[PDB]
Amino acid sequence: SMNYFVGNSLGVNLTGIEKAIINRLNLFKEMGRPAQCVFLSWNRYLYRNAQNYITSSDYINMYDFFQEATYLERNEDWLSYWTDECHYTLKHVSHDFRIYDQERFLMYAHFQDPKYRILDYVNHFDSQRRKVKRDFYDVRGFLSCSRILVDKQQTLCEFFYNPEGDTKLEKYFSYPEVQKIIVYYANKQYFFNNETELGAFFIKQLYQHGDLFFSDRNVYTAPIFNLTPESIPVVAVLHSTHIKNIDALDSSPFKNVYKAMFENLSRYRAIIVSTEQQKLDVEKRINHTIPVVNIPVGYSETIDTPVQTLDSVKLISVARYSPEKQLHQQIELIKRLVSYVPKIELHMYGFGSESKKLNELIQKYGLENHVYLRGFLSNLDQEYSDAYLSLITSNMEGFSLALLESLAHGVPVISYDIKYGPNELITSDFNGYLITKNDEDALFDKVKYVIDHPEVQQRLSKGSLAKAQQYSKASLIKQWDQFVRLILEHHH
Amino acid sequence: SMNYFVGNSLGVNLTGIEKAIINRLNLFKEMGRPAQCVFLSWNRYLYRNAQNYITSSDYINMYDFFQEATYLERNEPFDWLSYWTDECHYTLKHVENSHDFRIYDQERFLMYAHFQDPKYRILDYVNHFDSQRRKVKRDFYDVRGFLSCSRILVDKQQTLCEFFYNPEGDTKLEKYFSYKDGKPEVQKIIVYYANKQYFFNNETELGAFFIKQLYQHGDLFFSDRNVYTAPIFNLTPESIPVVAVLHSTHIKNIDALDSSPFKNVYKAMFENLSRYRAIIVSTEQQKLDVEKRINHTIPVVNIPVGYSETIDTPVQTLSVKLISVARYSPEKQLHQQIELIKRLVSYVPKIELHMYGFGSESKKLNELIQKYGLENHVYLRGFLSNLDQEYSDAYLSLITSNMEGFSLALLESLAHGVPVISYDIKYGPNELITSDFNGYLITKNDEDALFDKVKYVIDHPEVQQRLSKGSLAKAQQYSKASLIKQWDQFVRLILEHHH
Repeated sequence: SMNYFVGNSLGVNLTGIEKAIINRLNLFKEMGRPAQCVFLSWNRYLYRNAQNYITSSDYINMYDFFQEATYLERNEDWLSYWTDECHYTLKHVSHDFRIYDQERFLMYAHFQDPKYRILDYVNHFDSQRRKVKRDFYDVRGFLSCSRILVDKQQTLCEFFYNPEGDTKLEKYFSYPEVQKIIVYYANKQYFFNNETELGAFFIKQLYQHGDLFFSDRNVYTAPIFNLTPESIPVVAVLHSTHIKNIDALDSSPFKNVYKAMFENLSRYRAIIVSTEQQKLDVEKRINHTIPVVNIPVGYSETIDTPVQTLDSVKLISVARYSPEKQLHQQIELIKRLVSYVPKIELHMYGFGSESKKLNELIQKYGLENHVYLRGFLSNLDQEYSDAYLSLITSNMEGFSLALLESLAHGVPVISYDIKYGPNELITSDFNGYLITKNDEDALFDKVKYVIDHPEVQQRLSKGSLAKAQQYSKASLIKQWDQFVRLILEHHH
Repeated sequence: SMNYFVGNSLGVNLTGIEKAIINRLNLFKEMGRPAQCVFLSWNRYLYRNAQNYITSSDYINMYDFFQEATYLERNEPFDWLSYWTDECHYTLKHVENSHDFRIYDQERFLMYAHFQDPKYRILDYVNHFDSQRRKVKRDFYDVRGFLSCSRILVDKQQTLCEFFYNPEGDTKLEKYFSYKDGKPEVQKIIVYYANKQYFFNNETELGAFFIKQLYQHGDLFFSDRNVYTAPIFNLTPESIPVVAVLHSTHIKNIDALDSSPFKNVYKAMFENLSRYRAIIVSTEQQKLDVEKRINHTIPVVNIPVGYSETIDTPVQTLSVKLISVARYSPEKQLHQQIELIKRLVSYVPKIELHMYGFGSESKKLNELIQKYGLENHVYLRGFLSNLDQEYSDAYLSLITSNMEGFSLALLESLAHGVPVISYDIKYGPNELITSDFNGYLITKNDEDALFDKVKYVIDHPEVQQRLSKGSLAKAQQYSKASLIKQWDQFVRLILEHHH
């Protein structure tokens, strides 16, 4: 029996949902439940993005599936084919080419690498130089889709191929949205009006009695699941706040990405959220129509670096440089503290729009020896060892993997008491303090208190380690194990 | 070594060129030289049209060739209807007054199917529709059973591109179209051949590629549909020998031998004469004209386009029955034959004129017959495929045309012993008529001389008998065996010179 985690794709830079899905996959393998990520969009680069995270046997993409290119890995010279075997002439432009048959312009080629061992696309031209067809190659090397062009380079139809070149899907467009999909599957032909219907057909082919689906990218996956039979069990996963305005719990509309789910609640066996605090809110809002269960979206890995080698007082913030994170407040906090703590430092690890504003605010206060915008760091392990405490000054949060990591490194945290995440991970006077939202005077008081009393910081450090031990991998595994078993048990 | 007779296709009703190519194939087969008809146009009925006349191994069609369907015959019958209902679970709604079906998946309209036969055994096409009932694709089926071509539509069912498949469904050719003067015109052709891709701008270049794939040293090509085949051969190397075959007068204006432009259909051949090893024409008379016109730059040879079978049927069982075997078209001037009977009936009222053929002029000829009171004397017999019983009591054939070509019909009536009086017009009458031997040649449009000569033969049955015997003897010069000998000698000499 398989557990399927249904998102949409994998970007160059993984998103929160994409990381959550791969993480949940790893957890399931570890505990001995089979699991696979399920992807939907056509993405001829998907194998390239999966590479550093997940193996090809750990995912099924919908187009791969019908193109008979699932579980397929990279193929092992185009320029030697076009010259030595085909006798064409190539005039470089980029990593591009014009392919001529003697004097005749035939094709425009585009590669990725300067080794020109990975073909991207090839445009075809008629006798009047009209672009008639574009051939799109998969990073694994096979020809994946040819697009037929009309009028002012408008998409008329597209043909999708298996690696041997057989046509497996056809799409027909009017102005450009799909009006028709043809699929060659199981030795016959299937017809669909749109990609949502194609999605539901895919889900029905995947399912065998006993499997469980999770709906993770709900703006795409809920409409698909809404067209599949109720005998196919699926759980909805919310990775963010469920309503547009968190202060109108009862009346706020559901977020657009969650509408199709919440408007068909009876289709879902349960809803998963990351925090008890969110579970209680969602339960109330939906009048307990279906179960809601809190399962953390990550766990505390075992520590492999030195911990709490203190000496400079190092404050840290691990947060995207975004408005909601209200990072200027921490710069203000440092402006106040530095007169009491001359060797204080604040390191802020993240990225986003607020970079310029924040850096200029540092220049304005002369705090360039005290506050550092560190940018994004892949590995933060070395940064926590001398970290005295973490700061959260956000107006809104989600379950923080970063917070769990720093708590695992013994770094206590002072945070505003906003939904969702801090209440889950912080018990005041245990592993840190929760501060009234936007109360910057109380923030200053607690931060200064922990700095003034290193024995308080040490004790809050021991609480941090204990808080992290509560969210261990094994505790997380056991929550998922019992959830899946109980969901399936009730379905059948 | 193979001889290839390159025409375009075969219709349900064979044209003169198509007949000439099949006749030539049968002579080469009897002779023992390998021969094959070569066809160019995409025609998914071609196997059906060919079945009455040649075998599958007797021809190579260009599209069949690249579709890996050359020499393929008819598949076992397939009941698409049971496939669509029992296996696919579709709903089939018959269209009344048709062999058609609308095909549904529940409430969703998917497909419109057209069958050739009312037994629904020959699927012809299936149209596909999108969610807005737009017709986006047409699947065209070969009569042999396989899906031959899918046509992609745009806008108001205009042809954008076409994909051609082998019988297993692999794409072997692609064609892209742009419109001109309201019609689709090829702008690009892609061909999957020899594990490669080949690119062309038009059907002439594809044809030229196809000729090059067929040729091996020793082979010989005949260009029979020169409006298409000469532009093809002009794109092939002079190492490939080709003979141009003319099937009609070579110039627009027969009365300006030296200076008339060539007919449009022959223009590409005559403008590249050095490409061709020889020209074949049907009559000695045309040979002399063409030789003179091209200043003997390449050999010109006359070989008749068909042959005569000796007749076992009753012959000349002689009412005075005049006959005309002629399409009802203005060039034949059949109204003059009405005028002849109008004059003649006074002198023998037992006369009859039977006119075998069809065409636009039939109304006008009926009017004249009624006008002259000739309804019991002149008959428009329509088309008759077999004429053999009609020849047995025929006194005399008439030709009043202002232009002609070599006539297999006249050859057949001479084999049945029917003598002939004809205007002396090019081409054909001088080939098949020797004055006072099997008939008479009359100055063109001299109706009075026509009257006098016809009356003379009616008045002298012993002359009719003499001319009838000359007709038998004349026809026997065009025997199967004489034609074979001509073809054998020609091919021998052409190959020797080329090599």
